[PDB]
Amino acid sequence: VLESTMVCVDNSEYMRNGDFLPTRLQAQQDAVNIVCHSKTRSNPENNVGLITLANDCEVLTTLTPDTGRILSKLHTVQPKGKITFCTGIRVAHLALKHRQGKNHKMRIIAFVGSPVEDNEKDLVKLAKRLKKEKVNVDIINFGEEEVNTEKLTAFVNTLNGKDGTGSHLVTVPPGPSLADALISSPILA
Amino acid sequence: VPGFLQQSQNSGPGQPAVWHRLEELYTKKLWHQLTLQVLDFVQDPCFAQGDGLIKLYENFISEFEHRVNPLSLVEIILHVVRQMTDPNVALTFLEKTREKVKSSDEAVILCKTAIGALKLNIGDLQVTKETIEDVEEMLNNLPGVTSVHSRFYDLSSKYYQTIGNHASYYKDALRFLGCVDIKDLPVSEQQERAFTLGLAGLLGEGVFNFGELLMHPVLESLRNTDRQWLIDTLYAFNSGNVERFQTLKTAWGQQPDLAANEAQLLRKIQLLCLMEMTFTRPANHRQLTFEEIAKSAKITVNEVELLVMKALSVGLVKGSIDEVDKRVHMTWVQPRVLDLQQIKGMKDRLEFWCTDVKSMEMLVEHQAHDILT
Amino acid sequence: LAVQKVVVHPLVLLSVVDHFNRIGKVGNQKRVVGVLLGSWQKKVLDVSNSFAVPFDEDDKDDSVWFLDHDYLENMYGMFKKVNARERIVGWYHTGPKLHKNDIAINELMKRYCPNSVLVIIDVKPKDLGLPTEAYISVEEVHDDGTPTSKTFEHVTSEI
Amino acid sequence: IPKGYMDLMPFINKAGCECLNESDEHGFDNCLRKDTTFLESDCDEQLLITVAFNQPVKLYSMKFQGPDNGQGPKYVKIFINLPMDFEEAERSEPTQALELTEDDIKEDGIVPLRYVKFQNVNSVTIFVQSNQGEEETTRISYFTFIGTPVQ
Repeated sequence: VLESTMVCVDNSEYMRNGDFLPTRLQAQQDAVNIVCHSKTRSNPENNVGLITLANDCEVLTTLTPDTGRILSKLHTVQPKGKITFCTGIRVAHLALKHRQGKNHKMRIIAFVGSPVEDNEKDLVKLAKRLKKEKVNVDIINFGEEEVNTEKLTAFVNTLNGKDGTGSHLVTVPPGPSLADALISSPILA
Repeated sequence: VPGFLQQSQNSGPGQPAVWHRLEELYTKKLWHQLTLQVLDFVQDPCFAQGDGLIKLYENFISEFEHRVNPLSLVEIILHVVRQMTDPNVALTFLEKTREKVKSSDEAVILCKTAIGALKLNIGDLQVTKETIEDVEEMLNNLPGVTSVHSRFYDLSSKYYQTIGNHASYYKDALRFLGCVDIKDLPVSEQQERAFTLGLAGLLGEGVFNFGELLMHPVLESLRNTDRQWLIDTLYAFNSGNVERFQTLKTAWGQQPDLAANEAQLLRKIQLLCLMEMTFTRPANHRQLTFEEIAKSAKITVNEVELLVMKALSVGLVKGSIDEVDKRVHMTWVQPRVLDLQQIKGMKDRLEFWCTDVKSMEMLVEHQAHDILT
Repeated sequence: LAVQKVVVHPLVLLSVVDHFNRIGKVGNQKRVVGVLLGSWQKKVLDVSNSFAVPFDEDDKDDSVWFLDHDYLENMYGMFKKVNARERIVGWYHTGPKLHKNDIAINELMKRYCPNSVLVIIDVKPKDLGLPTEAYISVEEVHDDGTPTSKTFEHVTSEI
Repeated sequence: IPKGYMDLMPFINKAGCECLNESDEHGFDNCLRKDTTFLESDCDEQLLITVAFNQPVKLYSMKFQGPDNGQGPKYVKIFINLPMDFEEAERSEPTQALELTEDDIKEDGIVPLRYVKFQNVNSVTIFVQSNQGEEETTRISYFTFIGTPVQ
């Protein structure tokens, strides 16, 4: 569909772990490569952009109908600092509001690879603002899903609502590659 | 190779359950998440003194050092080197440790700060400066304040204390208390660090802004202590009260550092007494006689002239000396810390000043109304 | 410092006002941020053109803010083709005063110009002062011991 | 439709007319339709419509109908060609703030528009600040703009 997406990559300290072969940062680099390519082939007018989820969120690349520059930016992404999921979505939301084409649909890809350290109330109010603005964020719950399975559940359930099918909470158990679970995931479907 | 972990699984220096949690992280390859567990274990409250933790390096952490945060890798070694006591081989431990952590500049700072701390112990002061002149240069390049800033200033302040430079110790020990939260430090560390900083301020060269020091929250730890006399002494220097300083000599004379340099201390408070006379008096009556300077600073009239030279040369005060009339024409003083009440008085001067400007603004507007554009 | 005086040309003021009047339309009435273009002559800046950049921030949180830096590069090249002698000298924003997040924005702009000069251009017609307030980022070294921080130092501005 | 001004519903881009805070079961597609299906909201009765036109178009009048159960609109703020976050509608300048009365919101009432301010309208957003019966949600009908293309 004609939608504009932003990938919420993670570059926290926990991305150095080898839980996902070979490194969670390297695992997400392949994963971003697949989601960024997948959106391009759905419609050539698709816009993709990259945002980091570091100690302070940094917009590495805004929406652009290019794929190589997205992987060009993720190459230099080094693990440093802590996840800030609260501000990352809003900053990614801000870039979505300033898209090149207003006819496109909202979309955010979130790579949570570190625990979300806020009260459930803050996540709940964040979802309602996205739902009011018809903003869909597909979150991948790899990494620390043993503790993030409940906070993100409040996110998608409040955002998607009853019969939502707009944002998915795909949680990949640790394995060979999280990208191999993305092609079967409803995110690329 | 992980047999050492398996060896400590059943019969280990630490709690076998603790190793089991650490074991699970290695199979799960939670490479960073183990460091927090490892950091919780390197400061082991049971066998920190036992020499079993040096082998923890070559057996355990040297294997996964290639993919751990360089900054987190270094301070984990600091307590590893704490267990060892051989000075010379500790360097080659850290020079090798220095090399591996090269991508992260902050990691280099901690490594060079570590070698300076052990080398200051051995008394090779000359090469400590060469390190300290190099780590200081790098730390400016790193933006903001980081967790390695505090350990450097602690080493840097401890360096100047050995040489005897109270002035740079005062400057560097202020940075330390500005780079860590006051509440976190122990009260005993708080009391000791505040005292030596206040001691350095009196003994420092060019340290005349005692009002800012007086408000340092570290000094509030000395309110009820037996070392309260330092705070009273610092009150005298800020107020330029040489009479209080001589009265308090029964207290500060007991400290070896202050007593040994009493002549230097008496010169500083005499200079501060000069500023107090100038600051207190209004700008209309800033012509101090030699008698007032002689009487207030407890000096002979013939030594008044030399006292004003030091104040004028350093820059504490500005003015000129009229030797024929035995009078000093004071035109400027170093601005000092004001209380809330004096700030209220300063604003009250602004109200009068504002009215005067507005009065002629309406005067020129009214008189020159025809030609005003 | 590195900047002695900033000369802001009337085209920039009209452009900044037009930026505010076209973004601050029925949409909202926040501050708008653009990119300043000009030349360097000895130590006096010569701000002479500007273009708008997409920008947004949160009313409550100051750390949440977006600036389309890719848009910055694309239009700079667009402007460089017409006038090569006019390089990026800083950014502007129509906020009546400074904001807590300008020091972060200047860091983003510092990549395109190391001595970036922020000029606050008040769209409201102030009666007595110039609408421009030119600031440059400096590293204030406090003597109380508080760690060195990035601050804005005022630079005298002239139209 | 009034003489000389056509119903502009076919003129608009159906694929490109977005809605904000819309319940999934009844959406924008059912809103433009003449049939019984409505556009209810989920978060609150407060709701923000966005309508982007294919070609420049003038809006003479609108038929923003709602059921008379109370869920129909009672406060409509219309915005033209914005360069809207549910807080702007709280504090901004609408092109023509409209208190859609019960006569206006029924199946037959049409709402006059300030034809002066509605001349070059490439995209229009209509906001429902408040409904008639102070209910939790709202409901709409075939919201269509009556007018002529700019040409």
